[PDB]
Amino acid sequence: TDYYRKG
Amino acid sequence: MEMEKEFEQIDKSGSWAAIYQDIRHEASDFPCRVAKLPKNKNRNRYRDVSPFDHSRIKLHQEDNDYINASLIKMEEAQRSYILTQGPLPNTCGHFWEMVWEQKSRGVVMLNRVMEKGSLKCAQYWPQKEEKEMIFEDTNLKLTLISEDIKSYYTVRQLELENLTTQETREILHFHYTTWPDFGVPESPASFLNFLFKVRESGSLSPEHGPVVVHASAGIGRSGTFCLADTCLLLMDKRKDPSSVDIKKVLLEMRKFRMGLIQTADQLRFSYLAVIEGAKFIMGDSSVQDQWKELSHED
Repeated sequence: TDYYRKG
Repeated sequence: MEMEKEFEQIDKSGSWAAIYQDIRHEASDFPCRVAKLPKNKNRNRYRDVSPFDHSRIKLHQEDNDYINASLIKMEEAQRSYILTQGPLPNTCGHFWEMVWEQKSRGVVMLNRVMEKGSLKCAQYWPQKEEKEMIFEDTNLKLTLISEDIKSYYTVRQLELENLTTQETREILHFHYTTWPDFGVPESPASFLNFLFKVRESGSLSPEHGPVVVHASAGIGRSGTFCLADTCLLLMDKRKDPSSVDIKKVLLEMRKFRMGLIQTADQLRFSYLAVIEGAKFIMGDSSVQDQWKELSHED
């Protein structure tokens, strides 16, 4: 499971 | 470039996403070797949020000294914070061991146990005073003494006991219940009313250890809380308030823990919060009472 937003 | 003049310019140009993406490009990158170790897999909630080796908090034990936590040390502002993740069912004992060892007096929780139908944090504190919690692994006992429930936040009084040494300490718990994941608080007045409640309690005082601030991962909503508090301290002891650069202070903070502040709107809110809070620093005492009425804590 992930959290970080890498746009 | 002065914050209020900079705010109006970016809001007229609509370039909030560009200003934020520039901060991500300039951000520090340090190793997280201990966090990536195979034995520590079950001590991490998210595989993409890890503490740097240089600023991580170490538990005082020979077996395994790991916990997903970081020490943010702000030199010029003279204040320290410990940012950590929302504990897992197996790391609740480690969480309270850290609080004891680092001599913290306050815990700031900016999330809820269940957000968007999923478990985001374990129930690490007792809900009923007759039902105390005992953490067998670290030999600690925790009891709820009292609670003061408001409309959007709750302040709890807890008693933490080290069963090995027989000592007792009072810990204050500040729970913000209406701050959504990847969202912002309702108003600058509701956020500030909460911040000043934590300030007046004595938890952020240098006679005690660093305050523990967390959310689910402890980087998004925690970054917004810490950036606003540090910026306000800086303009009080510098005696030239216009020289405080928000973007530069955030970059100094990211040298200690990755990804502080997760969206462009969280960065915009930090500006609004510091500009409004600057009125109190300027000598106008009456704005504190105006924040309490605009927050509607009834």
